[PDB]
Amino acid sequence: VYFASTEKSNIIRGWIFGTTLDSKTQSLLIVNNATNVVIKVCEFQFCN
Amino acid sequence: DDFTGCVIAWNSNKLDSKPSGNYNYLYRLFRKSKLKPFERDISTEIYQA
Amino acid sequence: QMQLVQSGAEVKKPGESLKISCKGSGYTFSYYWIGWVRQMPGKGLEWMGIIYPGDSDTRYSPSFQGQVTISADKSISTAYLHWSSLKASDTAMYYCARQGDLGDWILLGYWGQGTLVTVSSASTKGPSVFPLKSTAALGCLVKDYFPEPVTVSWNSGALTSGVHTFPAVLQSSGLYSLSSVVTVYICNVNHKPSNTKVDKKV
Amino acid sequence: KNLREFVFKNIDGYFKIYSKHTPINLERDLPQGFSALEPLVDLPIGIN
Repeated sequence: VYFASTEKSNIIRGWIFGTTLDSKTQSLLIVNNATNVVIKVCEFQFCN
Repeated sequence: DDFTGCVIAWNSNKLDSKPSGNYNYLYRLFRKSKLKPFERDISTEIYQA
Repeated sequence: QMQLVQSGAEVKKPGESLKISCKGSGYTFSYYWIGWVRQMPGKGLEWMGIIYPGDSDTRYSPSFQGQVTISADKSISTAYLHWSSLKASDTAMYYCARQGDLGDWILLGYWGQGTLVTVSSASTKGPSVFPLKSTAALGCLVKDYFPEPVTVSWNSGALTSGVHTFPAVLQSSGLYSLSSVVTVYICNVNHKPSNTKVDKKV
Repeated sequence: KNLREFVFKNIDGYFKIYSKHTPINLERDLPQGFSALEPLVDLPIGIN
């Protein structure tokens, strides 16, 4: 999936990847901020 | 099919086996679809046959 | 029932290359990894190595690659320990262990009874026994003995109730001294390292 | 105005990320031309 954004002050701060996204299978999570980014794949129970 | 490297296999009957049964090793026997190259599926949900 | 026992205690001079054996039973001694654990007096456990009785595959600790060798005999289910060029720092309590069905192959499940090994140049000096306002209790005294594992009994083991043994005390001359009492008689002192048994009546 | 582009690809268990930013005028979004994205992060996840 090609992602593109042009919002000022980098409002977007990460992406989510997975297949079911209900803690039933390993899922990728990307978090971005002003200091350091954390990329971790886990069985997250993603919210709405 | 384009795998490049080495596969190292050796007998481990003296390490990963016990007379009472070394049941700590599991393998996936039923699944809805085949695995892609370098894919992992740790889900333990009961497969509907 | 599965049982695991080792050889008796020994005391030799540095450089005699003594040998300790272990006898197991109650299970197939071809599939369980058997090993040994060293424990010097005052410190913790120190693992030396293990051996798989099914073949000649052996593993040893990096600190015991050449200081001690481990062997086993599958035909009689007997393990052996061998040393070379003994030193003063080799005296320690050795406990055997087996794999067992509790956990993995490296986890030690069961243990033996232990074998005391003492390496010194005292040539196993012989002990001396002497008897000891009570009215009441009686006792005896053991002096002038270098080896530690000295056992004292009363009436060849017929008296067990009311019998108490106090710890040994190291004299300034380099020899130990213990004393055992009995609540009220011949006290039997058996010096196993020298096979010297002395009977004394109070 | 600054434009950010991203490409997220997952092939044979390896997750590849491409990123490159190109400042564009405030006329409109996604202008004509070409801007090749460079790879920055490559890690295997082995998940679907």
